[PDB]
Amino acid sequence: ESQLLKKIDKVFNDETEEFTDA
Amino acid sequence: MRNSENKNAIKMAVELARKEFERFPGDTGSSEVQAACMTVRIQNMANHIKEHRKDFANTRNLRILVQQRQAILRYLKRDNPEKYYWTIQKLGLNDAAITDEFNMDRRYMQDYEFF
Amino acid sequence: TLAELLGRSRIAQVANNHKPLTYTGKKFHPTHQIIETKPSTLYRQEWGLKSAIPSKIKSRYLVYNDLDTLERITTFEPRGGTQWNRLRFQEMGVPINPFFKKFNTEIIGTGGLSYSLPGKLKNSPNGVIQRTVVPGRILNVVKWLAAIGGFVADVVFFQSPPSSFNSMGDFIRMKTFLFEILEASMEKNGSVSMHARLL
Amino acid sequence: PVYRLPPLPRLKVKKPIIRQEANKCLVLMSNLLQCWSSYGHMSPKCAGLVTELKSCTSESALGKSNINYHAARLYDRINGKPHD
Amino acid sequence: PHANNKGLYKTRPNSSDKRVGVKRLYRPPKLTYVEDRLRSLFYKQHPWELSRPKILVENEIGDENY
Amino acid sequence: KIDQSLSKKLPKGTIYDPFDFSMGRIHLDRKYQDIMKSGANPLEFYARPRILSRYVTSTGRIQHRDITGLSAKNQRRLSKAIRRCQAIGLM
Amino acid sequence: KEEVVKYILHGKFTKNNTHLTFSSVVEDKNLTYNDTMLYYLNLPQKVKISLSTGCLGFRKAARGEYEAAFQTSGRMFELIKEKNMLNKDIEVVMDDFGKGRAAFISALVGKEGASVVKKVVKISDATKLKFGGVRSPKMRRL
Amino acid sequence: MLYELIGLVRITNSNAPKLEAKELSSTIGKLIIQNRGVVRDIVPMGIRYLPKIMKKDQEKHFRAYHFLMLFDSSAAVQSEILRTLKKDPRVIRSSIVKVDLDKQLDRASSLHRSLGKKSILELVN
Amino acid sequence: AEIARSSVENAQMRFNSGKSIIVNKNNPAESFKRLNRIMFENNIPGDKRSQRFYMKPGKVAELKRSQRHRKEFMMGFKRLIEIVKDAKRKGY
RNA sequence: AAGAUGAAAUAAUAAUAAUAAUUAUAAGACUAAUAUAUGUGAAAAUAUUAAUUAAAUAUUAACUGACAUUGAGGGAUUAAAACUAGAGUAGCGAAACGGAUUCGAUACCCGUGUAGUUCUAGUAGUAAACUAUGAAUACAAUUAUUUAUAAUAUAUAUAUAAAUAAUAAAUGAAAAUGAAAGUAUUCCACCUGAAGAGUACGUUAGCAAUAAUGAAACUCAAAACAAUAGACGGUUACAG
Ligand SMILES: [Mg+2]
Ligand SMILES: [Mg+2]
Ligand SMILES: [Mg+2]
Ligand SMILES: [Mg+2]
Ligand SMILES: [Mg+2]
Ligand SMILES: [Mg+2]
Ligand SMILES: [Mg+2]
Ligand SMILES: [Mg+2]
Ligand SMILES: [Mg+2]
Ligand SMILES: [Mg+2]
Ligand SMILES: [Mg+2]
Ligand SMILES: [Mg+2]
Ligand SMILES: [Mg+2]
Ligand SMILES: [Mg+2]
Ligand SMILES: [Mg+2]
Repeated sequence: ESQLLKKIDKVFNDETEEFTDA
Repeated sequence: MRNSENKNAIKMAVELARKEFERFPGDTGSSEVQAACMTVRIQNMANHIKEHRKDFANTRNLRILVQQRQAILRYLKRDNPEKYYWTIQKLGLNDAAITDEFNMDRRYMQDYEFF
Repeated sequence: TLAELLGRSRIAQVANNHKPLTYTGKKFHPTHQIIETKPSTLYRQEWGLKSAIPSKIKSRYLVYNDLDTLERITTFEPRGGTQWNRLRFQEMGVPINPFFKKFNTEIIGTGGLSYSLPGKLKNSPNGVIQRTVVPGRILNVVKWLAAIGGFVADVVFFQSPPSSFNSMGDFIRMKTFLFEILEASMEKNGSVSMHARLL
Repeated sequence: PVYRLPPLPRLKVKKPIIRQEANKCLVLMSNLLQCWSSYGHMSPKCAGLVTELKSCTSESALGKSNINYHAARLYDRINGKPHD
Repeated sequence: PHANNKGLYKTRPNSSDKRVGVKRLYRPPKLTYVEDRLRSLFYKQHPWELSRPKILVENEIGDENY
Repeated sequence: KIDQSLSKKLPKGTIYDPFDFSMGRIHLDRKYQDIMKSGANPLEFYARPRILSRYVTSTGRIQHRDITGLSAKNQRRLSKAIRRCQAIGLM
Repeated sequence: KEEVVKYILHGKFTKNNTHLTFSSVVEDKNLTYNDTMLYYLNLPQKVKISLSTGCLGFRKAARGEYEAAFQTSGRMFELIKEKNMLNKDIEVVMDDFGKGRAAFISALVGKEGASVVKKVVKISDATKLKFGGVRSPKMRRL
Repeated sequence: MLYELIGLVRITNSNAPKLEAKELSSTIGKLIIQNRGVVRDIVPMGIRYLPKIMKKDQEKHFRAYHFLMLFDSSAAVQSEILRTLKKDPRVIRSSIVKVDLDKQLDRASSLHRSLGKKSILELVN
Repeated sequence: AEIARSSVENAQMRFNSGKSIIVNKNNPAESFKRLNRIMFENNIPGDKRSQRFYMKPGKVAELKRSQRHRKEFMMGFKRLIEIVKDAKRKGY
């Protein structure tokens, strides 16, 4: 659950390069 | 293995059966080894058919595989009777199960309570 | 033996190629070997190929892909145009060195377009020719583009186009101009890029 | 992909389409009528068209494909049929 | 008798060796010359040498003493 | 000016012939006028509607192999990918 | 408050009749983001003129003809004019390929619909096709 | 077995649309890891308009937060995950597809495999 | 709310069926021709005619085979006619 | 006014506001494009998506050492229709009831529409269940396409396989087949004029419908297949 939490926060909350496909 | 596909478990089972029936390392073609691997796959397909009783395609495949094991064991009896009797004893079958005509018919499935 | 002679025969001397004979893309250099015949052989439809070429062909030049096909014809075009471009370049006098001291397929230097060396003057009855003048045709309103001697070149003006350009418009190609071919290099694709100036 | 055909009784186009060149007279007439619709009737802005019309329709008001022949002539040669 | 490029010895015939290849004895062989590979290269390196017209009409192949 | 169809633009750096200044050249040009045409497996784009919306019609009908020009295998994979994309709420 | 964002001229051209329907798309300026977006996406509509060839006086087989549809389209345009409903942009919709569809087109692009055609912005097809679906009636052995 | 889930989470909270997708991913990942599973990727796709106005249960949607999750799990727990996805109002559309591992233990998601990155090792170099 | 109204137009345009076009003001008939080209290009009239009545799956299969054969026959015929024109031009 | 038709009319379309349109709910059944059934499957079948399980490919390596082929009887599966129970029933639709058409309508066409078509558990084991072509093996001249591998540097118009298409030879009453309808070998099934007749009787099986097995007397010099030339067609196209 710790790694899950770290990944979920970094991957979603941050204004990260998503795979918007345009 | 508990997270893997069932075919991988069957592959491991085939490996174990081969290593227990082989005449020497690398032996995969002797009648005893062929019968053992056929037995493993027969057990797997019998479980599948028990779960899927309307799967007539795979019921036909299972019938054909059982008859194939019968043919190879009949050859083994004609070729090496001592190894034949040892093999059928170790596989859970008797001589009648091998030598007698076996159409895996509805009467068999009723008499032996397959389902 | 027959095999050695076949390997040395004139048909064998033409390298195999199956590039389309009706290419509609960009032409930077020749793709097909031009085949020639003498008048005496042409009179008898003889071209050194397998089959007699049809009598309709009056030209003495063609290009071809296959000697014979399932359609019972030879795949050919009665055209030898790319030789006249090359010769016209030789008339211009503008030169374009790898001709001096496992296999590489890239074009070497000029791909046989010109073997003239750079620095030489053309003596004339007037005197040493200072610059090369050539007729040409402005193509379209755009560095403009000009058809000069079978090549498309870049036109630069002294100061601006004259009134004839916009007076004619898309018919500007109908009238002949004089150009000075400033220079001529060749790019990696094999295309010659001449720079000229209208006069 | 190449789609070879079986041996055919013939090689013929049913209704070969031809080069119907348009009559110059009708084009001139259409241009003149467009001019009269836009710039008014008996306008001087296209009297030339009128002149040209008058010049072209003066004597006469109105001023075949060979594919089947060559197809029939060449079918046996190009069809790629195997030898007898 | 020596291991192949994958390190495996050949101890029995493969399925190609066991097929009768009588058809190859009757198929007209493809004639090959290294010069043709070297003819293709030249004209890839000198595309404007293709613009030089060539005459394929032979004069007499026996008369050549080069 | 004249219609651009009736005129021929000779590109830059290209050799030409006098034939190119003719209606024959334009007519011959008219008569003789990608990612999936490659080693790429189209079944990996089932979650990429933009890519495989190029191989459909304005209404969404998969284009025949005569149009797409793909190999039979890649036509089958592309059709499978498009149908899967339609099923999973994309497309 | 009932604004009118646009109008919709719907045509239903079946084998035996053509049904034309003029409608107005009312909006209300004023509830979550999702509710508002949904409201705008499928905005309410209200029928204003409803016509078929029978209204024009054609009867039985005459209803499915070209002239009946043409005159019905003419009447539709006349009514759109008389009711003073040429204010907002029109969006034409066409729902089937009956023999009156070409009549509707000819009337609209012609002098009959010259008043209306200046205001149509979007023309679209709404033909309903089934992707499998229910079994159609058997062929008629005529 | 490696599986690739592609969820279409609803976004009702306009001011923070990602809020739903985060807790969806947390729930699914917790289930996977607590059921002797592994999560290899949680690749986020963006907010995108759905092709149609899709109606999950009794609420209509016009857009959704798309997200991808690559995870190694057994067949039973994969079916359980699909079951939970299908009966969740937050999720509009769901789909789980196998990624075959008969060749390579490591394999990237469909998006990265389409871009050219066949395995995660390339994606981290 | 205000940004909502900003995005309504984008969202509404997004849900396009692909069977709608914008009328050209100068020549409206040109637009209708474009729409009819879309109709034939999607076989919408043909599908609507074919869905009128039920056809048995065997008859559907044989009609499908017939139509595909006719298409391939036309392709081969066009290839042969192109060869005829080529050979005629070269003088064969 | 609608709906339908060739045109109309229908005991149960609409002023009780219909039809058309726009929404919203509900239910069943089906599976547009891709597409070629290409393929997969023993056949019957099978092409909206995903997963689980099972089967199916080629080539190399190693192994068994003829363990093979075919297959009476037997076994299994087997379209559509049909039946027995229980669910479901939106569309279609035997029967039935009406409206037309007609000399007549017992029909084609139109309207309501039961059974059935759907699902679950069974029974039944028949189709132009067809490639009207049983399975296996060895062999025989070409071409062109794909299709799938293996290379070699898009080019080798690259080799090796399968399929498809057109053929040589061969065969054949011919139509035609064409790698089998050829050359051979092995095993099985079946046929012996038409009609009576796939009928009767018997038996077996099945809930039934029926399925399987399957006669004889009587009568006749017929009966059939391919092709040929016409005639004809409410048969096509082109011209005049
Ligand atoms: Mg056996
Ligand atoms: Mg389909
Ligand atoms: Mg057998
Ligand atoms: Mg069927
Ligand atoms: Mg039934
Ligand atoms: Mg019942
Ligand atoms: Mg019902
Ligand atoms: Mg009905
Ligand atoms: Mg009758
Ligand atoms: Mg009826
Ligand atoms: Mg049964
Ligand atoms: Mg019967
Ligand atoms: Mg029978
Ligand atoms: Mg015979
Ligand atoms: Mg009977």
